[PDB]
Amino acid sequence: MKGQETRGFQSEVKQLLHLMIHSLYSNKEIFLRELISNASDAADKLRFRALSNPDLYEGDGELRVRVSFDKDKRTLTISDNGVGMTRDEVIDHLGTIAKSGTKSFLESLGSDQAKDSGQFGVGFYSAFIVADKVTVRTRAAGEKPENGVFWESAGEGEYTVADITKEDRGTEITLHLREGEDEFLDDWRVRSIISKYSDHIALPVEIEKREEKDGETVISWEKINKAQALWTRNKSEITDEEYKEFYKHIAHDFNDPLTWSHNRVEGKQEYTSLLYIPSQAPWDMWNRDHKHGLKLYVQRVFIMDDAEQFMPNYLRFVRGLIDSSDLPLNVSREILQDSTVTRNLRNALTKRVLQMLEKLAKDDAEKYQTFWQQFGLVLKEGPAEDFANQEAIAKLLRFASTHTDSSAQTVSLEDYVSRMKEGQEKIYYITADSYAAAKSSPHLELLRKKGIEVLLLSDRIDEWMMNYLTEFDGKPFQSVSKVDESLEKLSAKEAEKALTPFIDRVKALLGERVKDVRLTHRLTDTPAIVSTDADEMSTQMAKLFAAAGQKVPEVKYIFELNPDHVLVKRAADTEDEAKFSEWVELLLDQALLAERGTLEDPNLFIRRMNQLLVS
Amino acid sequence: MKGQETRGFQSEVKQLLHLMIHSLYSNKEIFLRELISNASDAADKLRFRALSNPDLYEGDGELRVRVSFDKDKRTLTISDNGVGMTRDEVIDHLGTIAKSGTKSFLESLGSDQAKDSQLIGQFGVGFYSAFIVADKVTVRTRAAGEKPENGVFWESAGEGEYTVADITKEDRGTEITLHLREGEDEFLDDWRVRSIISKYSDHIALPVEIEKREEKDGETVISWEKINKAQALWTRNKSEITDEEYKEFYKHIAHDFNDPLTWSHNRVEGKQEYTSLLYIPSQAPWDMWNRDHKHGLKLYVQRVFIMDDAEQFMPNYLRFVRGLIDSSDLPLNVSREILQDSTVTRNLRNALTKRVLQMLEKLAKDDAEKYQTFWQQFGLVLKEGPAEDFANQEAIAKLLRFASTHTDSSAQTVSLEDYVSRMKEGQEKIYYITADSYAAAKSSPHLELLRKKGIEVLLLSDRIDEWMMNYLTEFDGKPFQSVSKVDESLEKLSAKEAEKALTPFIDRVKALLGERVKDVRLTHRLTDTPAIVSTDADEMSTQMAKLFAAAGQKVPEVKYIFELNPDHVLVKRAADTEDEAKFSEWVELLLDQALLAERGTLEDPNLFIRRMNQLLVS
Ligand SMILES: Nc1ncnc2c1ncn2[C@@H]1O[C@@H](COP(=O)(O)OP(=O)(O)O)[C@@H](O)[C@H]1O
Ligand SMILES: Nc1ncnc2c1ncn2[C@@H]1O[C@@H](COP(=O)(O)OP(=O)(O)O)[C@@H](O)[C@H]1O
Repeated sequence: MKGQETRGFQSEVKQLLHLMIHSLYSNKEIFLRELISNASDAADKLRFRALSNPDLYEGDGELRVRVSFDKDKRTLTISDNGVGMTRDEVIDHLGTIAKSGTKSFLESLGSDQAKDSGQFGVGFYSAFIVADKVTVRTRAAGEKPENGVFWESAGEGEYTVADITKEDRGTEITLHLREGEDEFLDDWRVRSIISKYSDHIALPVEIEKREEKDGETVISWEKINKAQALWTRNKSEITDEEYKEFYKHIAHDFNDPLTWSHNRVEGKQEYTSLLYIPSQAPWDMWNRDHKHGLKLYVQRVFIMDDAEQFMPNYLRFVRGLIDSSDLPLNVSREILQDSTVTRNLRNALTKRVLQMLEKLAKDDAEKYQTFWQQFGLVLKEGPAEDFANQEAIAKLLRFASTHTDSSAQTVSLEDYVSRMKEGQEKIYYITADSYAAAKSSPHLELLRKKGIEVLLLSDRIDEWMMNYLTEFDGKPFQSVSKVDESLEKLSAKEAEKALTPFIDRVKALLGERVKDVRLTHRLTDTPAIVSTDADEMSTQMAKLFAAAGQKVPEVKYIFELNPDHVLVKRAADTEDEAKFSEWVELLLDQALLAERGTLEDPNLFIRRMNQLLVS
Repeated sequence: MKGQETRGFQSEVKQLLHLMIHSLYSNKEIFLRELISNASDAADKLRFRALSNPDLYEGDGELRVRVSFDKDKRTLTISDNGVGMTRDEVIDHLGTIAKSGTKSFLESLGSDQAKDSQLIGQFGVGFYSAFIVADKVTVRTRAAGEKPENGVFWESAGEGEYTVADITKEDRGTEITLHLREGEDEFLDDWRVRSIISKYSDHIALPVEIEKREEKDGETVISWEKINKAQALWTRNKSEITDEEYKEFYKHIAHDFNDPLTWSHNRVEGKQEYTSLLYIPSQAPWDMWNRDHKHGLKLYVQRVFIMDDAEQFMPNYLRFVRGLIDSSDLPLNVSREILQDSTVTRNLRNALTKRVLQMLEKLAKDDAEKYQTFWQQFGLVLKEGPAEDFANQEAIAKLLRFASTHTDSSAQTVSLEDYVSRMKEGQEKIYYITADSYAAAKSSPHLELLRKKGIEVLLLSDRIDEWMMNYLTEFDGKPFQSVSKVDESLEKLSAKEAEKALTPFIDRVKALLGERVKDVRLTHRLTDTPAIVSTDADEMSTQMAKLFAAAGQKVPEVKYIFELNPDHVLVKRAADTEDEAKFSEWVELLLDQALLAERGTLEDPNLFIRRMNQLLVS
């Protein structure tokens, strides 16, 4: 009680209050609606101020208003851990009364309504309709605990204000009840009153429950809005069917979910989250910015159907709903996109989703396959679009490769390294327009012969993904379509040779069309085969430019020939200039079609071969 | 004045009105705001009722409220072609007074406010405001739909008694004639009235027109002048705007910075009523090919903004069209939902689609240079049209453009007209090839004969073409046929000297292959291609199969018809060889050879090659 002060006005102010407050005499019970409300606005206000300077919570997350009693000293004590008032605030609000109150009262005065008639609303001072001493202790978030404020009043023209201390933020309204009004010590009656409000109110209202049992008299706090909330009953009450049914409902889909993660986070930010992974990518999947899924609730209340915001694009299949508290109701997409809390909440959830997937892949690779069937093409965005997890994503990735004679893709990157052979340092992949070309490329035949596992990438986004996905578990990625100096020496030497003459003859004949001509011990039954390395525009990269419809960039190709194949030698020998020309030409076109895939003239190659057969 | 009747309900009602109406005495001018408003709600109400039963307009589109005078009989006549009242309506509204008026007046009564001073300028009376400056209000009105004889008359002195009578007026709406009071000559000044009304007109919903006369050209004219002018670059008619002005505009309302290739800006009076301005961009933006999101059309209502961007007034195959349409008589407050419930949408859409297509046709008459740039940018979209909007499949197909034999540039510039134009005598059909790429098209086996005789063939290389054709059936009397399907029309179409017949050969291939090819034949598709494979017979065509492939379903079985060229080396040379293994190798090489040239993306270039390998090795 330091710095005490009585501010203590007069005359028929003393009277005026014994007027208005008494006007409410018909529906006294109002004073609850009014006080409970104030406690709401308190919290939500604090919530909002905590979108920013995070430490405004001082740790304690749960915001609640608690109604307690004393059938002894006959007190009814409403208290909230809201934002609370400072000293000035106190004296300027509690100090005065209710601007809207007096106002609508005054302009009401003297009208038939006014004179001959419960129609009204005073404010905070409503309390004095059932109290004869209102005693406020409070301290406002942020302020050192010593900056508390005391406010007693008789509900006349004079109140007392004093600096106190309380090591626990919020507002403690202690009503000293009047003779007669014992009706408001019935924790029931209070309950039943407040219940009508609590479906507009913004806050947990907890009521003191003194129930005696075991001989020992316990006091619980009973939240009077239990909340019909299938994402509230913890993971040990719910049926797998219950979950399934739920997702069904809030998805307008009717297949079962493949899996779900439903958790509850206390602490920094505070929220109950439930997420599903569907089994059937809907229609909209690959259209529009419209991403749906996440329903955002605030305080077990509905805000918006659907924010794409708490989900990164490469998981825009995730359905479900997150239910925040400590996110201020009234929030909307804009407001979120201005706060940081969004950034954080997003990231956390992304973790939760990825985990949920990892586990699905441990526990039911049957179902999980069905997942990757449905969504893999989306998850393959991930690596380009959230480096912070490029690991825990890549694991989730799945591929088709050499050691699997099936279009379907089921190869884990783990499953790759696992059955890697001793000494093998790199992870090899081919990138073609189609599974076909992949499985059956010239670049394949050696590795496929030695048995080495090659990866079969047939989706256009792959030619994208790789550029970012660099290296898994210590083993970097390399591509068969790019002849390296590592495989350049993999066993083959007993009796060498040299077939220079016509290779310089091919070099001369072609000119700049191919950047180089060589032999290569890529001893596939394939005669000729064309590559490009040297940090130049790779072949599918070109096709990618084609596919986004820009000028297909020039390819610097490296013609390679197979010294151990019929047609290689047989053309190599012929000494007719016209015939030979026809032959090396047939060989190149042959290799081209096998690389550039969609050969921009299958006829032309054919026609050259036609003549080579005709004449 | 048929069926006349004087009703009145009395007492200190006669007095009560000389109370409230007189409460407004401070700001008499109010009676304008009030009447003008009523005329607004009138129109907009009618507008809304005309989202449905279309004929509610009786033709006449422009909705306006007109203030006229008479410095003679001292009348001020406000009139609207709004929705108007029926008889019951009259007696139930005009008949009584003002519910909100009396109400807020009553609960006001006896309070300090009420008592003192000119606070009496608080208790807002309604229609009856008129009697604050009138001493005789005379209403003639008839409500949309009702036969013109169901008009209603309503005179009143502004006491407790009004007269109502059935009259007739062959012109919908509400005619409020105020008989002005001694003193209040202030409201015959067409100016003062104007200047008053101007403050309102920025919330009002309607054209307010004032009677503006001048003895000019010797003669005294009466022009109706509108109060607001509207800063509206789509209002000044086509004879008051700069090509730069237009260009700048599109730029702005597109967030694009290239110039438009063309525009159509017109004004429709009549059934539905609206000023439309549309542009054809020069650069298809990013979003072009993937969004449940069209943009472009900005919908204004009464020179007011409604929504940025509707996709209901444009069909998909023109979703590049940018611009804005400005309806009147589309009821403001309308939104996508409401439109998609009305029919007016259906109609408005269709009309615009016409206007767009026309705008294009003309572009193709008057600057084929630019138009090419158009088709470069948007053709792939316009090629949806034929499958989408049968009602114009003509005026679309003309706009279509292709590459064909009688050019050898990848670029496509051939009008269908340009095709038939240089068709040869007797040639009845229009031929096309459908390949994965310009290459294959230009250089297909099916080509070489037609290309030799000189006959123009169409080179379709985009995947949607294999779609479009199925619907685009026949242009200007000449049906479409495809080279990839050997018909019995070209089957008989030059220099045939020595003739005979092979049979051991053809039947030996038939036996060797079995069911793999449905038939084996010769064909005078004579040219430097040996073997070539087709199918006809109303069976699954080749690209149709590829289309199933491309939507990723089980690639349906193709019933192929092997054909051979009796006049080519390799044809004969394999034909003669009598070794069973060698010959097998040869007919096999011939088939694989033809396959790759049809099925294009040959699902094993190696396999064909390997067969040829052996045919060269051993
Ligand atoms: N539990 C509370 N926590 C923080 N401020 C409160 C609390 N209860 C009342 N207040 C403050 O007092 C109110 C304003 O005072 P006033 O305008 O005089 O009307 P009244 O005091 O009746 O609500 C609220 O606006 C709020 O700022
Ligand atoms: N020009 C008008 N056209 C159609 N109805 C009108 C017109 N002017 C007044 N009304 C009708 O009369 C009004 C209702 O009457 P009422 O409730 O007694 O108040 P007031 O007559 O003063 O507007 C409007 O709601 C409207 O329906």
